[PDB]
Amino acid sequence: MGATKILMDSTHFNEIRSIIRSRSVAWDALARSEELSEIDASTAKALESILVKKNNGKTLIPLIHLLSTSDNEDCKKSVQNLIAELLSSDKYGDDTVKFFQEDPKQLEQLFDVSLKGDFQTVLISGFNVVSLLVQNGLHNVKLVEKLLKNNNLINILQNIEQMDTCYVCIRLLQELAVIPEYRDVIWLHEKKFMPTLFKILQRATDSQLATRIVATNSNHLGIQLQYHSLLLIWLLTFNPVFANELVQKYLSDFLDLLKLVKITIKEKVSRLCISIILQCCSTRVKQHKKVIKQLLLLGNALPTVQSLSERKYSDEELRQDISNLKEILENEYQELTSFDEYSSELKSGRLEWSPVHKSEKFWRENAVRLNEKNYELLKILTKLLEVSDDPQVLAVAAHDVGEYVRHYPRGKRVIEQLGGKQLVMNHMHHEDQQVRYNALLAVQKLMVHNWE
Repeated sequence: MGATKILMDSTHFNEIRSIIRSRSVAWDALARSEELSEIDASTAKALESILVKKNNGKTLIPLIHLLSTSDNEDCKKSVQNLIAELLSSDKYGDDTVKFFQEDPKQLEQLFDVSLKGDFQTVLISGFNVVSLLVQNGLHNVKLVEKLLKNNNLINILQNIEQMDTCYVCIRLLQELAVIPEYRDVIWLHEKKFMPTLFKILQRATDSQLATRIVATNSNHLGIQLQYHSLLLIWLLTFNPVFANELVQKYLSDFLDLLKLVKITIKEKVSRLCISIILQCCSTRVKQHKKVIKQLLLLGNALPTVQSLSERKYSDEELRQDISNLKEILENEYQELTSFDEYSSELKSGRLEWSPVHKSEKFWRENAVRLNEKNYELLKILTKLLEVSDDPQVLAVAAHDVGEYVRHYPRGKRVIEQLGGKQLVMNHMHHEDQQVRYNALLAVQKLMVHNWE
């Protein structure tokens, strides 16, 4: 119905909250320096009393007075805790936000130091800021426009050796960027802190169950951090422009993103780990059919990506899309027009292993059409073969010679236009293992074919 209650999870984000709630300083004298009021003096000190359960609102007027009075450092976050807890009281409700949201000015005087100053300052500050910003009876957009640019807040999102700060910075963001209004705009402002995520995940390169320094690690924080990070990163992207850009921005950084589940996974990772690449290939945006090529070329996990599929998982919500992934991922590579692409790259003069060609059963299916073509540009590939420096080109020369294994001997005589056996022999003396493995196959082809 009204304002919700969020983030009852953490300890770091929850430790100072208890640090302040559990105790309370007597404000009876705190109106002596006039930090508090003198006429409306029965409420500021009345905190722990009004916290109790007994028999909207009944004090909406005076509070603004001391709100305005609040123009100094320390008590800011104790009162922030007070506001947070009291607004987390259903009996006293939160409908007074519909009165605040006329033109909230309580925020501004709390802002130009919030997101800045000491750590715990911003930590305590952010909660009500966001939890009311989410309320939309009035433009919160300019409010977040102020809240975005800062100096220390960037540090609060930069502390990566210590993970306490960015944690909340981004959990509250997750609860924040749900609505497109703020989603898009804030994305228009943070296009440099992705490295945040990058470390938040790249750490797993070396890991062990009973190691590292964490107490009560991931009951609610340890990898709840990763949960946040990933869920936000994908969540926000649903504007087609977003992923459309980011993909070209950081292809490689999200290339190994596939590795996210290559070895290790836990409960909640499943649905998400690749559910973004889902969006990275969806049929609703530009380059939705253009880049994943290289993803596959450098990945090759595709067989093991399938191998991820069969091992049944408890949840229905993930079998459909995981299947969708492979099916679409097969209906283009097997459809990767072979001689079209082959002759294209050949006439290009620049080449990579291009392992499509070696995967050749469907390519030999019409190799007779290559005999038609008679591959005289392969006579040119001979010229390419005398002198070589690219390992890919050099080795694929042998591979290209060798595919005759599934091809009729009617190619044997056109080969007989070739046949100086010392050529591929001297090449055999080129023993570089990386090529030598299939150089064995090459030099071997002639004689077993004689068997063939």
